[PDB]
Amino acid sequence: GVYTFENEFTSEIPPSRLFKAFVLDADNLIPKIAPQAIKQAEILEGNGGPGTIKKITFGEGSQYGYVKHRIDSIDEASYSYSYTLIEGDALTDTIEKISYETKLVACGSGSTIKSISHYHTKGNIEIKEEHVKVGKEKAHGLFKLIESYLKDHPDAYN
Repeated sequence: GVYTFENEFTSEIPPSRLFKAFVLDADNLIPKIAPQAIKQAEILEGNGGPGTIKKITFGEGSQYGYVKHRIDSIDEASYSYSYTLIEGDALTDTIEKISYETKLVACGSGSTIKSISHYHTKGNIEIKEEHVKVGKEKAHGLFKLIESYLKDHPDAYN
């Protein structure tokens, strides 16, 4: 009952930088470089692995106030990250849940990151493109900030 789409992007940054930069410090990396994209975010429980719950806070005087992001599992061995949006303007009012999984792999130019998008709709309801486009475009925008950061600051969490 979900639309899964596989996407990927190449980078000149080893999988090890992006890796720590998108799961360990991402919540210290995203706001640093991406003040325009995301306002801020901090973990409530865990460090960014399975059993971890993340809470993101958007602009005060904005449409979005608060949202709960739940993490599913990280395999540092593979540098994989899977999480799921439980509630918030993330699921509007007609959505059940939205899951996103991304794995970083080293490529001949650096590392090609594969980002999976899954929009789990309910009943006959359906997730629009413009909906996942704005949410994903932002999410991608953050990884965009961080990407630049490691190539300029690969010293993250190391």
